[PDB]
Amino acid sequence: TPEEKLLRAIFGEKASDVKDSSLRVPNGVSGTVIDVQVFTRDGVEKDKRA
Amino acid sequence: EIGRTTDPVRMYMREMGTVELLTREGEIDIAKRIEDGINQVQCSVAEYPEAITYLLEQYDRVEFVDPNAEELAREKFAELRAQYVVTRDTIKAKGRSHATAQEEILKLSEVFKQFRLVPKQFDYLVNSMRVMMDRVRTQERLIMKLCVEQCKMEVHRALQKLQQIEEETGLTIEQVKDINRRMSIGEAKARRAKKEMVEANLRLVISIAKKYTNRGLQFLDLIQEGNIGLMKAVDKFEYRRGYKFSTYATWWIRQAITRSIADQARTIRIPVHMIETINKLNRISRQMLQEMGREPTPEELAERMLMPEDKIRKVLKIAKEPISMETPIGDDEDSHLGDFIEDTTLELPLDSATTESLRAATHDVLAGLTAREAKVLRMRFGIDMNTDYTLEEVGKQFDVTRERIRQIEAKALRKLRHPSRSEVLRSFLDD
Repeated sequence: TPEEKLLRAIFGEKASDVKDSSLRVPNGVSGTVIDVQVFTRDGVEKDKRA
Repeated sequence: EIGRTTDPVRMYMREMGTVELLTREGEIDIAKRIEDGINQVQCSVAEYPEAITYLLEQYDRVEFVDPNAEELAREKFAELRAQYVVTRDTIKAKGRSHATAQEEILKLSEVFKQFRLVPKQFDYLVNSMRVMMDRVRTQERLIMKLCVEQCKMEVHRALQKLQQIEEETGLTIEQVKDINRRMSIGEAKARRAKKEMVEANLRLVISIAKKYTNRGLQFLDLIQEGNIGLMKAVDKFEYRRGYKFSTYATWWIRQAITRSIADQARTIRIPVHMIETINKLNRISRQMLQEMGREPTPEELAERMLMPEDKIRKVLKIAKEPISMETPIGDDEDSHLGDFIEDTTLELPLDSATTESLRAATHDVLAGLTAREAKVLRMRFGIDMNTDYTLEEVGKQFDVTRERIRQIEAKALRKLRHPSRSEVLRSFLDD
């Protein structure tokens, strides 16, 4: 809506086109991470971690 | 005896059981009678000359290859045109329905029958008769009613319209009625003939259908679609070929059933070709699974189908069918999948309040700015007003100069960038 146009024009926010869908700890839970496991599809390249 | 068997399948089978099969002789008998009816209607159509005129004119207007005569079309129709034209003169020669003119008409029809006509033109010709028949009947039912009820054998007053109808038609009413009723009789014979084969072969339809019934649409839908196919096949069958009827009919029945099961039976309608590809995929997977003794990886499957890997992957993901909103997800049949699904369209009361606050704050900050600067910024971004007016419109309204508006905006940005004024707007920083 127009007011964000005005705001970005004032402050020059690029406003990139991508969301934040990360995994986070459920509220209240508090612990230690003991291991991590990664499963990749056959065609996809493997990351450094994997 | 009917035990109120409400099952529609039982009613269908009970109704179809009465008609008994007959083979190798009837099919020839009924086919002969169908062809006889069609020949009768074609002959009687050829009898009517104005239909021939109209068809020839329509041919001339428009302007299809390989006619079954027991620039090819134009040169073959040139002599037919000449014959028809020279036959018109003989009809004018000393006899309206003279035996010689009738013989010429007969030979013209004999030559004409040797050609092939597109069925749509044949229907057009039939309706060209139906329209005038209905017109003449409608304009005269009132005169017949009046002569029957009042005269019992005005008269000359009503005779004017009857004479006008003859003048418009330009032909004897009696022959028109003869040809029309002959149309009706021939068509009736043809129709009543085809019913017999159709009612005879319903069992064939049943067998072919039940071969496909394994959990598709439903039994009766398959049966009815097959019956459509059977009607088509009865239309297309020729005994002259000398083959058994079933051999021909089965292809049309399978085609109809399979085409319907492709079109319907899915909520999201996959086109036909994709259905064929998925069926190939499944037929290959079974055989390849039993050969290797396990499930085939998509790469090996792609190798066998001679298709690129991505295509196979796309088909695999497209294949799946939607899941019912009432599936019981809880072990106890109390909670259903439907209660578990969230609405996405709604916004949050938090964000609504935030938007309202933002609008108020922007209005407060803008009000503190210079009047012309404030109205310019409103006019440019469409703030508070229904639409945003472009640079040219603002220039022609306030001050023609284009670059002056650019300088106004530059100064407004400079002012609102001053840290004093912007303090509250920073709170809308993360967004």
